[PDB]
Amino acid sequence: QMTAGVDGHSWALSAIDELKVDKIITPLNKDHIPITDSPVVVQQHMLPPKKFVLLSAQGSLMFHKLRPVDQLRHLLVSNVGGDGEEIERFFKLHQEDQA
Amino acid sequence: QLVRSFLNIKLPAPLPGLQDGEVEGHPVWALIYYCMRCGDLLAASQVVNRAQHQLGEFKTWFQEYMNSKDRRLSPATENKLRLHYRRALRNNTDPYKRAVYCIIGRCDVTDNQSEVADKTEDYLWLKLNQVCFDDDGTSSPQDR
Amino acid sequence: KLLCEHQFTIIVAELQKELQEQLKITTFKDLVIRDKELTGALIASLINCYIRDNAAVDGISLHLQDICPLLYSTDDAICSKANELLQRSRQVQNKTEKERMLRESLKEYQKISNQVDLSNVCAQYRQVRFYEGVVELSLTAAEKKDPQG
Amino acid sequence: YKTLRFAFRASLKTAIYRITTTFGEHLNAVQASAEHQKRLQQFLEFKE
Amino acid sequence: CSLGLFPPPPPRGQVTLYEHNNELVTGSSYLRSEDLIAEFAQVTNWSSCCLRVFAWHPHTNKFAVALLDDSVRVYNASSTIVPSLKHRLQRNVASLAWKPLSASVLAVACQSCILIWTLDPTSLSTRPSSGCAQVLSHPGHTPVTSLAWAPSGGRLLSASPVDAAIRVWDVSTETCVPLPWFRGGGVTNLLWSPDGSKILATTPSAVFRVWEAQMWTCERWPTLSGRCQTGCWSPDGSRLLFTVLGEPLIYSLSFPERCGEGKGCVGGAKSATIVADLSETTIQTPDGEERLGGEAHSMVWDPSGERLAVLMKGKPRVQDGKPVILLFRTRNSPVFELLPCGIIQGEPGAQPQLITFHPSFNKGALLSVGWSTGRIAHIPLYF
Amino acid sequence: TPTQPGSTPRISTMRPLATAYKASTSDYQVISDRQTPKKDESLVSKAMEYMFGW
Amino acid sequence: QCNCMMGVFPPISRAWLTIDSDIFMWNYEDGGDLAYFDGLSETILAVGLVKPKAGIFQPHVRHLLVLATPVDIVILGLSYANLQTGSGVLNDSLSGGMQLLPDPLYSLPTDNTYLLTITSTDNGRIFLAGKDGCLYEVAYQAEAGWFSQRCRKINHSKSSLSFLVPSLLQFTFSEDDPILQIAIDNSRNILYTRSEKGV
Amino acid sequence: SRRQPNISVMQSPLVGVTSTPGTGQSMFSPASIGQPRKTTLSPAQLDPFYTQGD
Repeated sequence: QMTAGVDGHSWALSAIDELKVDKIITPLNKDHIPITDSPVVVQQHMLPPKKFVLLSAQGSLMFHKLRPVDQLRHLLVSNVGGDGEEIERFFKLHQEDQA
Repeated sequence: QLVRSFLNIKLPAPLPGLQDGEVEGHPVWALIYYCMRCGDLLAASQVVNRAQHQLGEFKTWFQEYMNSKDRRLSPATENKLRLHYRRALRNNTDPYKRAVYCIIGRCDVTDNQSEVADKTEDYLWLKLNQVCFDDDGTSSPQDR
Repeated sequence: KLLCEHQFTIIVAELQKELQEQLKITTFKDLVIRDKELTGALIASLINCYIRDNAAVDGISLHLQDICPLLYSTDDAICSKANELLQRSRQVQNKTEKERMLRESLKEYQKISNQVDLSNVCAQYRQVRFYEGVVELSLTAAEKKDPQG
Repeated sequence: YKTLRFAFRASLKTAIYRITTTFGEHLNAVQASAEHQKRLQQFLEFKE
Repeated sequence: CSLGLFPPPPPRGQVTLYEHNNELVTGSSYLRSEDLIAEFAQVTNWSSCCLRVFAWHPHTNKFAVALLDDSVRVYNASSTIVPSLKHRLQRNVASLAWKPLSASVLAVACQSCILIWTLDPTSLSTRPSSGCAQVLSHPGHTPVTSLAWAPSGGRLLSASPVDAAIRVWDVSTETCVPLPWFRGGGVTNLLWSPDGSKILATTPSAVFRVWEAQMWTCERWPTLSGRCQTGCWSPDGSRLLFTVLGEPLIYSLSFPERCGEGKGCVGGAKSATIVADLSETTIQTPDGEERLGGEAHSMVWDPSGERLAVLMKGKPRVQDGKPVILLFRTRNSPVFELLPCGIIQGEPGAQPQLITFHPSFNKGALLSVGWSTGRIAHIPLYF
Repeated sequence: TPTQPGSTPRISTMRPLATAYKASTSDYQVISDRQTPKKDESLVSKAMEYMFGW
Repeated sequence: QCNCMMGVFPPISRAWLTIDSDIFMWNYEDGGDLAYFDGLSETILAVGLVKPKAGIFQPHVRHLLVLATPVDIVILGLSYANLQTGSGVLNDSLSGGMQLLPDPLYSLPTDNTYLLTITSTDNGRIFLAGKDGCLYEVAYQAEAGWFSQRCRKINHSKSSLSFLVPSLLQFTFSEDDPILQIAIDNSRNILYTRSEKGV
Repeated sequence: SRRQPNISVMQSPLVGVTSTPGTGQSMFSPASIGQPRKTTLSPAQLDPFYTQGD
């Protein structure tokens, strides 16, 4: 959960279009591919941070949903390296294999 | 069409270092050189018209060279070509792009173009196109 | 990717039909872990398009090596060049040119001679009357089987 | 059929003129005899 | 387009010298048979003008001029010698047409015949012999008002308002082939399209007829208020411009190409479009209101299809009923447009009597204007 | 309470979104409409051009 | 003076604004390609972008714009400048400057039913929300069929036998519940609506 | 000296037409590996602890 301040009443709010990766459903794996899509931690290489736009009376407010990889990229920058306790918290949040 | 067919025999693979690209599947400077080596400046002019968008001012210099009786640029363009070649083409990765300039601009008599001229007729033909008879003192003696 | 770029459906139609149906039932992990004959036959079909439709194999033989960090993908490409020159020698009518391209085809087989079907190559030399390469390659195919005496 | 011989002389000059009016100065690159080139110029210059 | 979009006419005493950058640069100088010719001649006052017809040669810097004495003169940029053509049958000259794909052949329309002059292109004698003048005529095809060669040089057409059949001539076999239709009037003017696939034929009546040069078919255009006065084809032959006497309107009619087999039909769209209005407007000038508008008496297009010249005639309420030259910039693809360029003006007291473009001018276009002073001007348009 | 913005000078960047395209293309394939001089298609005018021909 | 509506259309890289009778559009990522349309004389009540049915329009008409007023429902064609059919160019934005056609491709009267939302399916069926609790559709085609107009409006809330019910029994037991929203499921071919009173 | 050329068009390829009236192979549908609790329950079955039905 997160909040942010917005200048002026939200005259509009939208996503921007999804890139989706085609599921290569063949005569072999057709019973073995989920009809549903995988969660972002599974697709955060092939798919960018999911893009959004809000409009107020002041203009556009452009932003993205951050992936676990963009959250890691933020922590590697906030700790200025590959170590620091926030990266050691990220490994305890996602678990060591997914981190 | 003869020269483009001869290139399927003497260049059966693309050489890494040739410049300014291709026409019909064959390198522009090789197509120009072997059309000139078989005397057909009209066949060479077809390549120079086909590849105009890469060749630029070389089309205008080739058309100056085509409209004198004696295969000559004016001293007001031959020495442009000498001042271009000595800055951009002497130490180039395309030896056809060297040889065609060494001919048309009568320059680097000190180079035999031997990455193109393997033989005594091609040595004679190269140096005979490089001949002057004329005491134009604007020419430096190292090109003369 | 290279098979997609060289118009795929052509190269797959050159295959033996037993492989054309195997290609539909092998999974990517079978093709990566277990197979060798579908991948070798797809390379051989890509090269047979070049040899039949008369591009020079040298450029595709080199592209097949950049895409490999270090692997076998070399002696099949040399054998393919040796074969390109041999199949061109059959159409070539200048005798000088035919003996030249045979004294080039021979030098490609003389690299890889431990791994050559010498029966087929020396029968394919008989089919061009190149008995010279039948003496030479058959010695270069004994010489390297016993390099110790 | 009595005047058809004047039609043949008229059509032949229009046929040569048609080709000189579509190729123009590109005809100077065409390999031909020196008397034929000297006539081809007279069909470029409109002298016939 | 409309006259309320033109730039002002040049100030009273200046002459238009040339077009450059799309602007017109100025300076201080550079019935009986006879009344029936005067009703249908291309010249705005054929009965009092010194100059009855002008025609360029279709490839060279040679031109022919018919005069009030029924001479035809020939001028050439490489000759100070000017041939004077006068036959015993040469009377009330109405039209001139040079043969394409020939250095040496000129057709002349007369009150009693057509004259085909042969002129030796190297040996231009001051008065060529009356043997160098082949005579063509047919009982009832008199007077001849207009002449039109096919672009391929092998056929000639002739018009007469008395005769309900266009006459096709082979000048080489000396044959005559009438194209008779079933009532309406005779023929006033004739215009080939540049492809040589189509022909416009106008009449004294509120009807024109377009024809096909392959199967010699005819397509009829009868929903007009007045006569079709003049017109011009586009350089591709895909469009025909025309004007109607009593209407201040430039119409356009399209003809798509024969992407299909097996029928001779002329093939126009089912109607025309209106593209320019010539109604009675004002324009503001440093010299006050000028008033413009009237009826389009002649129209001529450049070989390049980028300049249309229109010889408007004012009504006797607008500039005393003087004729005026309008210049339009044209576009033919993807859309057909008429943009204004400006107003072409001559010597103070001259009136434009005839207009035509040069067929082979390697620097944009060149407009020949014949003036009531008897002067000819040649106004280049650089593009 | 918020503060209001101010203005006084004016310029221009905005264009028309609809281009004034001078071709009646509503029907795409056939062209031209209710108006203008027209082609002699009818059977009555063609029967006239066999019997009388005005 | 009287009305303002502002929104986004992601699949064209443009935002939009209306002021009374008029509509304006610009790129939401920079403020660029700002352009407007004046071809009206009545207040805009709803706006919608549409993905067109294939084969009914020309290949430059990649999208349609739909507008609705108190009186009419206007349909315009959207297109893009100078996107030539080459190769060897990367994916860098819909900067081929956007253009409307000046010709209304269709128009269709409201019934006097005010419209408050417009949307479409991935197969180009255009749906509209009426103040009278109604879903509507634009049942458009290309040709003029002998018993089928080129374009027409249809209502999906007013059952086909409703003309047999005296309107005195409607104007005594009905009270406007405006459809304020339509949502569409192109993944299952389902359509949903939501009203003011939350039906 | 006339080196046996194709005259203008002469070719005779042994692979011409060939044709194949039909072909096929066994469909790969294994009942998993390690068979946890064994492979079949409520279809016509193969491997329950109830090895009966007919």
